[PDB]
Amino acid sequence: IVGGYTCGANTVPYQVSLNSGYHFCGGSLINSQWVVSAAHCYKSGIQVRLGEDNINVVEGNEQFISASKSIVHPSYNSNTLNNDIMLIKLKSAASLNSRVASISLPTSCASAGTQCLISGWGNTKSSGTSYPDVLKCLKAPILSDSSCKSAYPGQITSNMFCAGYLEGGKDSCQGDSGGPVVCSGKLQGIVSWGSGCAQKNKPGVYTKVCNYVSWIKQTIASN
Ligand SMILES: *C(=O)c1ccc(NC(=N)N)cc1
Ligand SMILES: [Ca+2]
Repeated sequence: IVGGYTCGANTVPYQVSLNSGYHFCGGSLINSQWVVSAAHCYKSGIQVRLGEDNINVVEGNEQFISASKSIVHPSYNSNTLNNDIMLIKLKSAASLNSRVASISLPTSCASAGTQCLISGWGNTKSSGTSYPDVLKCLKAPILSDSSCKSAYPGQITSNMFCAGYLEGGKDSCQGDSGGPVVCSGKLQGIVSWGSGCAQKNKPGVYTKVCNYVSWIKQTIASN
């Protein structure tokens, strides 16, 4: 997160850390056994870490559950990042509590101007490298499709939306990818890509979650 604030331990209970010997992407707990993340976070050997604040210290409240399968969306395209969505099945169910909870899927897409919360343990530096220990947060509005497109001509599909600030100085960045964009309580976006981090006129681009509700439900119901 570039330009965000420390969230406060356990205040974003659906936030997960994808780990393979170090934190590499986030995700969101959408139920006791399934996490949604980005298809580009895919790798084998993933341990899902729930209930984390400081990712370098065991402080209590943590649940380390391995991934039992990851399902990249079948039309995910790595050159464009269209369909940049993946579902992870946990090997056992998580203990949901006040520090580990799931986030609702949307029933409709969010409109421009909606304010959302992006969270992640990604880089905090726009020009440079600085990973945080604790979770960072950033409030950011969904931008109009007009503006999203005029910033990334020819690269925005109908499965993406831009959110953030055109001025620069506030955006998601490397290591935030996979994590959530929550709006009025629902999961509307997945941290997917952008040009640089926090650069003016180059907002963050997000997987459009509402277009995937039926796929998720169907996929989960048969796995
Ligand atoms: C994911 O790690 C990721 C997503 C988005 C960006 N760029 C911007 N938000 N500008 C970087 C890395
Ligand atoms: Ca920890």
